[PDB]
Amino acid sequence: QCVNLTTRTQLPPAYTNSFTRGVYYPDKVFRSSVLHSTQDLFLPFFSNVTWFHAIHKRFDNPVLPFNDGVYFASTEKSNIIRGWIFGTTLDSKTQSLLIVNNATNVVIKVCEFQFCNDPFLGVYYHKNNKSWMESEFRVYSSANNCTFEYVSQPFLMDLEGKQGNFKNLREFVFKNIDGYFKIYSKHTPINLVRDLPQGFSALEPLVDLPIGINITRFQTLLALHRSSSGWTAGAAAYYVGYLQPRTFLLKYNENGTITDAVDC
Amino acid sequence: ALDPLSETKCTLKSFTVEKGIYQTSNFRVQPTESIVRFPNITNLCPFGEVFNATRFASVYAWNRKRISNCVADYSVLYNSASFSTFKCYGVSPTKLNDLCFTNVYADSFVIRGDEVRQIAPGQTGKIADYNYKLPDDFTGCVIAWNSNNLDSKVGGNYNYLYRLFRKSNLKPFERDISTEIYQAGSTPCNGVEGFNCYFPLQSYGFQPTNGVGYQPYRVVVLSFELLHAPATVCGPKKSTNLVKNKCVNFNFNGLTGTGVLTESNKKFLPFQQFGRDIADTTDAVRDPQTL
Amino acid sequence: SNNLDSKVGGNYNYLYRLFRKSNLKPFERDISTEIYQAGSTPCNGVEGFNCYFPLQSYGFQPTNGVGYQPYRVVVLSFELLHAPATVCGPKKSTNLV
Repeated sequence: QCVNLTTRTQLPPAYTNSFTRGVYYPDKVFRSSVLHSTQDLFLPFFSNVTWFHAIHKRFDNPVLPFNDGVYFASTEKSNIIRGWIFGTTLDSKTQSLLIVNNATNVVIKVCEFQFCNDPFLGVYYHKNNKSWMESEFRVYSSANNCTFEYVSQPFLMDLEGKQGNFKNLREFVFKNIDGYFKIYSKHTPINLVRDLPQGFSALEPLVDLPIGINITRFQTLLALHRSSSGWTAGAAAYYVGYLQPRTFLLKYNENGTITDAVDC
Repeated sequence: ALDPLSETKCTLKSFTVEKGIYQTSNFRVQPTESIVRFPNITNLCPFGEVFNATRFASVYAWNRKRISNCVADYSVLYNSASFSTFKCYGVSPTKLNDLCFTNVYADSFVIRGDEVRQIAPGQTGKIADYNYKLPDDFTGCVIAWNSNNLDSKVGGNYNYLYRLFRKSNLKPFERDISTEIYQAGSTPCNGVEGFNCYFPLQSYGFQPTNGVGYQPYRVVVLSFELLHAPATVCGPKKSTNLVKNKCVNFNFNGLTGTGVLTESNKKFLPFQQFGRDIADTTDAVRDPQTL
Repeated sequence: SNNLDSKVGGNYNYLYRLFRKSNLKPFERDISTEIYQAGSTPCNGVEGFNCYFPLQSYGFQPTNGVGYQPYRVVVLSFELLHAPATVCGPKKSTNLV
């Protein structure tokens, strides 16, 4: 929990060019065979997004400003992305939100969590009979006044490591609309070497959290591996892009799926 | 209103009508029935765990159960006829089901007969000011049953203790188990009772032979709260059959209106309950139970 | 009218309705003392659970503040310029040209 890793270091936030990622459904309304205009917190196309990744000496999990709502996109082989923390201080001084994906249940909690110096989730015993399951839990040290708690249904997520190029794409949209959060998400396979996958997509709802807390910062939760200082990460990459209240022209097909978007 | 000819006279405000075709009125079909189709209303919280428990906590340390994110059915609490006397303020147990609030607490305790009248909003007394106060915006009910044959004992049942004195008054549904000695005079009490020094914590002397005013009544208050969060505790609602191809009234989970519903080729995504046309006008629906 | 209408401890000559089954109509006079039904239980014309007595009386005391003292109210209703007038102030008529 409070024990820091051995190798991690904070490098400058190098940026890269995101072409067409950052579009989603503005609401839960069906519309087909129409070009609908909508103003909402969207990421502009050809905008700059930050270049983070996780390896055996960077291990990006800093606390960065939030201030509007941020777009997330992760390209993975070892499936390192687990969860995310929000809060005004990300500490027990106030109520902080948490989401986690321990490969069994998507748990959400809002208590007065104690800030860990370097939280992460653990994976152990690779030498023989790996089985790729989460073992240890170092996200928070304490909790109080846990008013809300949501838990998804049981499942089994593929944590098996993979070789070659990136193969899994997970993308989220997190924002703050007068305290209400609209967690949207998507998961799709890919084949990608560097920068960003060349493609198009649109993200759908996963959870709705009417919490009522003002947010200013957020933190990444990454998993680590080892055959709390001697832990090493796998192969994965994720980016950070701040949203803006811009207007897009969402091209809806006959089935209601977004096929194109134009940045005004 | 005699014939269509006079209606033409009244549309023009003239005692004669000339040759031609004139527009006189506008036909419209009216609704006939009312349909209700909400999601499932299962997962009731067993409130009987708090009312029909074998033993309750003391009054100063009254037990609290949290009720949130479930359907609350109060009709069983009234129609079962398993209890002696009830009392409400503003809304009846059957009518409470129509309200959706954030949280509900079953504030359970046991007091004497003459003290059940003190359980009311904005009320003062030995139970209201010192043990358990109801808010001014109280819109629930209080439920009681005579437990003289169970919560009594020969010679006084001192299992249920209570607060009698306090230097100030409590807030609504406030829980305070402190044993600070009540001091009426200026001399320090020095941790013991005496002249102008009486402990606030005392015991109930229930007995089968006591008068009705001092019999044990198992009282529990259904405290309600309206916090910043949306509502989470709603009552049960019975759905009806779905009507197709008829001008009637409609009421789904979050969509109300009048019209006619017919089968089509639209396919909503797993998260979408209704649809809109190109002009941002609602033109489609989804049954919350069927597909 | 605190100096005239007040009694030692209250005056039942002035009464008021606390509960009503429906919304009163303007300029309606309903003196029915029937029991108000607040719940789903039939009251059967008697008090009980969610069956309260609608009529209540004023409390006149020498210590009541201006918010509770009785004020003698009168309300004048009419129609303005719809028929030949019958209640006209001291407006002397003049000659016709």
